[PDB]
Amino acid sequence: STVIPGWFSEMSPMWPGEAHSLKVEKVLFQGKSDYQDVIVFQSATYGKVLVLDGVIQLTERDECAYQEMITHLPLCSIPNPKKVLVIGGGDGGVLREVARHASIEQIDMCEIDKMVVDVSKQFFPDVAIGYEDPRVNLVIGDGVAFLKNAAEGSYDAVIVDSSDPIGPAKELFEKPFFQSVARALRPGGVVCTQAESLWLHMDIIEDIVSNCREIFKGSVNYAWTSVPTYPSGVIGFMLCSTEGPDVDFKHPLNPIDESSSKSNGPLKFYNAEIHSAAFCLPSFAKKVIE
Amino acid sequence: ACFSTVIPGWFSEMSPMWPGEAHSLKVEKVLFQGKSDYQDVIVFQSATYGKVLVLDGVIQLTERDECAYQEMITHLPLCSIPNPKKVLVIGGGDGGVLREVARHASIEQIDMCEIDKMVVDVSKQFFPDVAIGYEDPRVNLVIGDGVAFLKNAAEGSYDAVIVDSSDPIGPAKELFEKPFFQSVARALRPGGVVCTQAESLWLHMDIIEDIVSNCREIFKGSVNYAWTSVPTYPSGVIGFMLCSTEGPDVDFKHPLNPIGPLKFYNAEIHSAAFCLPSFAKKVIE
Amino acid sequence: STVIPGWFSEMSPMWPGEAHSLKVEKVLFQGKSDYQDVIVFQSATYGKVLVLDGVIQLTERDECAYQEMITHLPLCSIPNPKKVLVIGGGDGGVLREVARHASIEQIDMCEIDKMVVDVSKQFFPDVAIGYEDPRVNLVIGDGVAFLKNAAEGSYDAVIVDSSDPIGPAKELFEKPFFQSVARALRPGGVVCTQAESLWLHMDIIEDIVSNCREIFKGSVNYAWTSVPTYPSGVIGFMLCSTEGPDVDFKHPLNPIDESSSKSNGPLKFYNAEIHSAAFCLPSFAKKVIE
Amino acid sequence: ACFSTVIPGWFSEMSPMWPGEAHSLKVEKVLFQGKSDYQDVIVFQSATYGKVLVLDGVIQLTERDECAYQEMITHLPLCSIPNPKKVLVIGGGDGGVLREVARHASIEQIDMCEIDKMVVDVSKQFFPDVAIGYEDPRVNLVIGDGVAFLKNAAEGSYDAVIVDSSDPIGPAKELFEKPFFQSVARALRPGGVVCTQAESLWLHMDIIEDIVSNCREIFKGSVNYAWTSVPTYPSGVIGFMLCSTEGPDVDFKHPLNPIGPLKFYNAEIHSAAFCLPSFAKKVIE
Repeated sequence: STVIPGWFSEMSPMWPGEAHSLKVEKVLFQGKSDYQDVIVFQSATYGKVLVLDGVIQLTERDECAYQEMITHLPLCSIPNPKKVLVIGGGDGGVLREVARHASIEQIDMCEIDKMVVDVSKQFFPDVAIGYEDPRVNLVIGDGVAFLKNAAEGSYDAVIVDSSDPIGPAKELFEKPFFQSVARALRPGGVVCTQAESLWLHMDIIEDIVSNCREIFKGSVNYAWTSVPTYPSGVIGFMLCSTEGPDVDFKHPLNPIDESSSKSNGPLKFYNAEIHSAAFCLPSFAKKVIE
Repeated sequence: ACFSTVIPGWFSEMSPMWPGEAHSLKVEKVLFQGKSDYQDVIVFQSATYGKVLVLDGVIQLTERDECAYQEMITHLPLCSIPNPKKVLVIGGGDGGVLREVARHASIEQIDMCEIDKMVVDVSKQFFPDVAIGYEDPRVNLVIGDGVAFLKNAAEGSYDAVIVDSSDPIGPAKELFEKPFFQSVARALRPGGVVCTQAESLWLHMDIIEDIVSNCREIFKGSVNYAWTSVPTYPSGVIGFMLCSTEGPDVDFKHPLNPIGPLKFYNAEIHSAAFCLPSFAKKVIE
Repeated sequence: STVIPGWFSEMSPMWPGEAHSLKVEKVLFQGKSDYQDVIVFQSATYGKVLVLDGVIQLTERDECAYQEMITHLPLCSIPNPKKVLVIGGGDGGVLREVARHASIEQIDMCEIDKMVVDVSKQFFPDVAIGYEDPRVNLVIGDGVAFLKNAAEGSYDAVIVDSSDPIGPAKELFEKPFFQSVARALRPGGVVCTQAESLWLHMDIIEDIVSNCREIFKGSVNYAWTSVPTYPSGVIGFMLCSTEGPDVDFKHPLNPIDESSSKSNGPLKFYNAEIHSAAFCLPSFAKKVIE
Repeated sequence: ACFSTVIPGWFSEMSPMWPGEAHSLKVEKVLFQGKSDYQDVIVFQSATYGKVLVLDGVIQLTERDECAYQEMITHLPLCSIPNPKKVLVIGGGDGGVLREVARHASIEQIDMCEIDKMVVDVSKQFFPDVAIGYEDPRVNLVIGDGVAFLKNAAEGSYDAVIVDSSDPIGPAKELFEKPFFQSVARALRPGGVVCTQAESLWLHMDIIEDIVSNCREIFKGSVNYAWTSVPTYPSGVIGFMLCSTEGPDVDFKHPLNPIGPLKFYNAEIHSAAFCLPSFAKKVIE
């Protein structure tokens, strides 16, 4: 066969037999750091694209879906979060999403790979803005260690913007991590972590539900969302709360209506209907995840 | 063999309808590759998705996710109206819509209007799996111009019309314009409903706006828009327009006539489809 | 971090703290197979690059050096070779280099990755030709085992166009693999293997040399040659013969000249003098490697 | 500055003297930076390559591989002629070449002409295992202009001149032109030898062709060429022009006067450096 040139194709064994492609406009930077083969390129129709170890880490055109999601789903499910921990901010947009919340005192943007943080701040504009927030506390270092040596009940929310459980990052999906997460969460605190796709990782996702269930006394839930530039297009999330005040993940307490940010910036892919709808899972998975 | 693509031995769906991006599947074996008086037809064997159906290069369906679109396009509307009996389907498919429409044991006559006689063969022959949709009694198959049969047909004789059409890549743009949505308004009974495939919020919020607009002028009852996840469709989602004629008030947002078992559709899911995202919810005010 | 964008930088733990880079002109093919990461891009001043698992495999500008040296250092060293075997598709250029030898009756390459044989041959001209020669039999699929199914003493030479000893190819440097080459070769048969750089892997090179000093009982020799696009600027080779007629890798019995392949093009890098010069090692390595 | 970098926090060596490519080293810490009356003197600590000396954004030397260039450039000449007594070195900011020359007992005096005291200093404060070379009894260090030093030199008063320059791009371009060579010629005793840094075969087969042309015009004895492996120089290799004036024969391909021991250069390597690749052997037969 003959392959038409000019295209970038996302391929993984984690999603075999299929691939999402993007016409590359211009190469902006590729390098294998100590942790990952990083890449930043200008696509044809999706703008700038960040790729880590092969997997499209994010896209400008639809970053709002993941960012607003992984962030606001848990942040709007609890009253006035003040101290929030962010692990894996491979861009700073998730961080930007946080700044929308006025009650936020400080965020511990804990990222480990500096090639990324650097390459993100340069090429990505509205993305590099996050790190700039005053309340932000950036720290280049390991994440699992950061959470072990973490004070007890100091955080209001834990957001794991991790990648996939392929190599040493598999910890962030195992029980030793979830227990390390809960330790840092105060009673009633919440954690949100991406949990792969329903069309491709039932088994994996299922283990994650069992794990979170055997660690959180609160209400562990799985909500999914739409994001085109992701594998299959339906990446999910785990929402868990610790023993303490009840947390209704299905009905945000302080949902960002739109004006609840007004002069800050317009919400692109989030509102009160999406937050609840997000949870409605398909039958085939509904029975399993329960 | 494999000629057009951006990956060896793999099929890549690309078109000016979603340029700059493409979705690809590992071709196990190309089963059928022919041409009708309408378009190019291909049925390649998937290594991880099952049987595949491609029309003019656009993946129409695969075995792995034929449940989503199908349990979406037929039940969203068919679960709304109470006790539907007369249903009109316009489109090819692999018999899936039928597999699902026939689930509504309430219906009586199921007129299906597939114009491309070749899409029928391939579905019937190559997809014996859901091709049973045809082999059902309640079903009345018709090979001819969709816009035809409809236009030239009794009035108020239908409870629902499902436009399982293809994307507006040309001649089918007619199924997105006012004259068609009028032929549907007549053909439907009072309080009757329409459910048509309506682009992707991620890719055509503008075309989707022209559709919402057109429909909004023709239907004085209830007009709605719903989107569902379908991995094999560009952007990962596909939209639907839900409209009701003059008469009894319909609430598409909530299933009034609820129901192997279903795989994607379920009360909750049904209401989800009507929770468009912000940037999208804006325009489609 | 005001990095000039538009450059591909070759990186690997195999060479910490250093990197080759090329101002990319345009992307031609960038995806991933079952075995490795792949890239084919139009560089600004080196024509076309080909990368496997993030490691520059070849440049049309300087691919002559490697392909010409890896092929002729062994062949020219032996008279009238008839049946030779090559492992590691790469691109076919090496395959093309073997073709220059008129006495060859059959050539066989074993690229365990059809994507490479496909994408490469497809985007490269004077490279695909290798697969073109009538004497070739492209046996796609693991070659370490290929020799296992090979008849004893059925080859005059074995050329291991492998990659860095990091991927699964790390086995291609182990004693068991070499024992099969020895038994697959006729008595007096020669082997030539990509053997890293003296500037970066002296320790490793000693173990590789040790292993051939055991498996192969003929003459053992470490040759090296300038190769711009490989890390450190140079590359090594192991020339080994099995017990039988003696083989002097240092003084070629019949080096290529030009008229020997008039219609194949003149030789761009190889010549008798550069052949002998290849076996002259710098002092620091000389002492160690003896 | 941190402009010429294709990797944040790293030093990227880019220049029109070899466009389209670039050598980069991970920077552990910057040790010195200044703008002398001549050029930029960058000096940092490379994560795993030792202290690197950088001038006008071009790698001048790295502790890890100084031995190659230094050993070859110095012993190529000094080992082709018998009993060298007086030797001149131009632009040897580092001391490494000096150290190398001083290894030749027969030498009674080593002349040095560096046009920038700053470098000799930066080198003295940061490169011990080389700058040591400045402190030899026979070394006559001079700070001034080399083409002038040669122009003022007494006729036939040198056994060997070492021309350690940069690139024929700026003011140092005059060192690759006939005027300067003739000057170097007048200065050499009869049968004397000069060794000039003559770029990469992979990058300048044209610039290297003009040089071979001038030297072949000015010199009547011998005018050869040698290339050696130096990882940190563009293309991983760099060349040398070896010339000998009218007088005793001089065979550079075979060191007539063969030599802490040297870590690179040896007799075999010495002759090996004259075996050029075919594509190169053509342009400069």
